[PDB]
Amino acid sequence: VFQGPTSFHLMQISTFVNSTWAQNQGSGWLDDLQIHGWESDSGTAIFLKPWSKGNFSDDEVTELVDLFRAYFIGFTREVQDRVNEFQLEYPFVIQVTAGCELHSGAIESSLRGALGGLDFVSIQNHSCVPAPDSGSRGQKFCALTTQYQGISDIIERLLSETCPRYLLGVLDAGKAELQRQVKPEAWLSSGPTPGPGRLLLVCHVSGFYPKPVRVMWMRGEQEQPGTQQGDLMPNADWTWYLRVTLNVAAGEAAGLNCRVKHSSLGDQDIILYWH
Amino acid sequence: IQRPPKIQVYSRHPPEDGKPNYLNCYVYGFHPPQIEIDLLKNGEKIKSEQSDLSFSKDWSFYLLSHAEFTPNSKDQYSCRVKHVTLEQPRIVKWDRD
Ligand SMILES: *[C@@H]1O[C@H](CO[C@@H]2O[C@@H](C)[C@@H](O)[C@@H](O)[C@@H]2O)[C@@H](O[C@@H]2O[C@H](CO)[C@@H](O[C@@H]3O[C@H](CO)[C@@H](O)[C@H](O[C@H]4O[C@H](CO)[C@@H](O)[C@H](O)[C@@H]4O)[C@@H]3O)[C@H](O)[C@H]2NC(C)=O)[C@H](O[C@@H]2O[C@@H](C)[C@@H](O)[C@@H](O)[C@@H]2O)[C@H]1NC(C)=O
Ligand SMILES: CCCCCCCC/C=C\CCCCCCCC(=O)O[C@@H](COC(=O)CCCCCCCCCCCCCCCCC)COP(=O)([O-])OCC[N+](C)(C)C
Ligand SMILES: *[C@@H]1O[C@H](CO)[C@@H](O)[C@H](O)[C@H]1NC(C)=O
Repeated sequence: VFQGPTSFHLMQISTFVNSTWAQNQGSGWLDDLQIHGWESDSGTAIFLKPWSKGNFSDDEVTELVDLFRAYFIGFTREVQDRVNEFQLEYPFVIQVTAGCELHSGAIESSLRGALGGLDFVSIQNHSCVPAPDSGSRGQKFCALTTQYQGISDIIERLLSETCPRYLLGVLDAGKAELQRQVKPEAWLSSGPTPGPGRLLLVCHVSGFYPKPVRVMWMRGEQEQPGTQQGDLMPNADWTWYLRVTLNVAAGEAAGLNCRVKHSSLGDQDIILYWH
Repeated sequence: IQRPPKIQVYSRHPPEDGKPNYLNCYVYGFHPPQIEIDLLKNGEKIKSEQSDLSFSKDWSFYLLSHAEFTPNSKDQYSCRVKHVTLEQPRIVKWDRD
């Protein structure tokens, strides 16, 4: 019943190709909605929305930016130097999310790290926990973070103090946009013929906001058990697109309808008849 | 671990011949992140814009590629994806239907 996003995350993608070539890509997100970009060369933030700074002062935003810029430079150097120690082999990808999340009531925070596309570590409550699969390399990394107490303290501050404050400020700042209701456009088509005498009936639903939606093939009142729920896919304008498909006999397609439920529609679902 | 890209192609609005619209190509579930995504008009490249790189809860990457197009009964549109896990560039055609 709470509308729009409930979490903020910094996101890091770091590619290590060889001893002399490494790339960082950074960004900031409210659930799956990008509100910050990051220019890697200069270490410059990009404020994608009028309310991207939430309730933070310019000086506080600038300090945080300076901090992230230094982090990328240091992170890169440290990994490069410890390639042998951690027996990493080129090419390799490190991924990191860090941020916090509302839970109906105390805000939860953590940093999660991945290596080779797999859970590597998570850092919470001034504690490093290596992922169960991470091995000695994981335990070694956590041991290492305790040699880096300054960096560890900065991160814990960011997680426990700064982030909860930022998340609450930014949900309020972007409230109008984050809780707007946008009605879906819906349409039906028939997809590639799947076999003799059968139709692929496709219900397309696009342009709705927020994300939760329920789309279902019906015959009168009975939900059709063959209904295939496609994955939510993004559009470029903070709405989503969904395909819901039904593989049905040709002489049975008559009387079917697609029922679209969405918060923007109140109790009145959109209905689309096949003929 | 290496994972092949999944590709879906779709229009922003209900397609209607001769009516300006947007074509979306969503490429996801892949690893590593290096990738080449091009939308195509009759097998040729049109100008598109590409979202910043991101990833899902399971660490797999995704990108949204999108461009202005005007559909009509004559022209074919597709999305072409180059990735280390693909022997040859994979083409997924816009199936309006
Ligand atoms: C950005 O917003 C943050 C989130 O605030 C909430 O959401 C915003 C949108 C707005 O609705 C606020 O009213 C909400 O609180 C701010 O952080 C919160 O600040 C408030 C203070 O305003 C904190 O609260 C206090 O908690 C104290 C801890 O014990 C209490 O002593 C205190 O209670 C007293 O005051 C209230 C009156 O408000 C009385 O009812 C009580 O009787 C009692 O006298 C407050 O309840 C809250 O903890 C903060 N929330 C979080 C998650 O950190 C933030 O404000 C800044 O940061 C905080 C930590 C303080 O240093 C503030 O002075 C400071 O301005 C904003 N951040 C920025 C940069 O502006
Ligand atoms: C608002 C815009 C959004 C931008 C997007 C940002 C994206 C960032 C994303 C995530 C990062 C979240 C935390 C950032 C906190 C800042 C850190 C900091 O304190 O910042 C530190 C970082 O240095 C480091 O040494 C980085 C530590 C990384 C250690 C990694 C080594 C491990 C190697 C082994 C590899 C194994 C696999 C690894 C798994 C991955 C696990 C991570 C330095 O400072 P500072 O005081 O000089 O400062 C002063 C400011 N100026 C200098 C600019 C003036
Ligand atoms: C590293 O990668 C770059 C291209 O990304 C290449 O030019 C260079 O020769 C490579 N090798 C070394 C040893 O730096």
